[PDB]
Amino acid sequence: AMRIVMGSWWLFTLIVCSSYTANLAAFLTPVRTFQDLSKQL
Amino acid sequence: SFAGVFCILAIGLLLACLVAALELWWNSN
Repeated sequence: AMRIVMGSWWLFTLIVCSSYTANLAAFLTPVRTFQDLSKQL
Repeated sequence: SFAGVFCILAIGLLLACLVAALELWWNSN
């Protein structure tokens, strides 16, 4: 009955734990320049 | 970003307060 309600709180915790793990591992793509016109910057 | 943990935790303890306030009052009932 009310067993379920507080267990519905440990949801959004893990939602955010999904979310930060989802996000910043993408953003890792420190030199990316291989030519003269590349290495201008 | 990283201190949302306790922002969920203390609200969960707030959810832990109401059913205890009704349970020990039912023991008083």
